[PDB]
Amino acid sequence: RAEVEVDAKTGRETIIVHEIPYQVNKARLIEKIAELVKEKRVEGISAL
DNA sequence: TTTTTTTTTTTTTTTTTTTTTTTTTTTTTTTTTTTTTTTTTTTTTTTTTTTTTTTTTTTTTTTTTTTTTTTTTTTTTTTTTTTTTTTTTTTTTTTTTTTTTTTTTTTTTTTTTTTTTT
Repeated sequence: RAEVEVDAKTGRETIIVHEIPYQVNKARLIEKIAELVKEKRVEGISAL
């Protein structure tokens, strides 16, 4: 369960993951996202 | 009772190999330096009515040099073949899940002994 929050003051967008699937480790999920960002397999991510 | 044959581990130290300490080259990483975006206000630029004298298009006619034109022979175009690259099925390998089998390490505290350095 995630939403693309859109700022009102500026046009920048931030994705917020409210919930996570079952039997998924959050630390490994964040590490995998960081690995994809470093390898440029997923584009558009600014921060994490 | 004396004397004779044979067997191996040691005096071994040297040759071969292995193990363990080393430091050149392409791939990371922190720094400074240059591209981007948002506000203030500011003289400055720029949008929109009115008048005006202008200078280019439309009555009409003229020609000549680009539009007609036909035809020879080139030469770009197309065909077949083969190589190089791109891209996707296929396979392999690895990781995570939850109950099982196995293990392995770092320090305090005192007192006494080995074990090196001066």
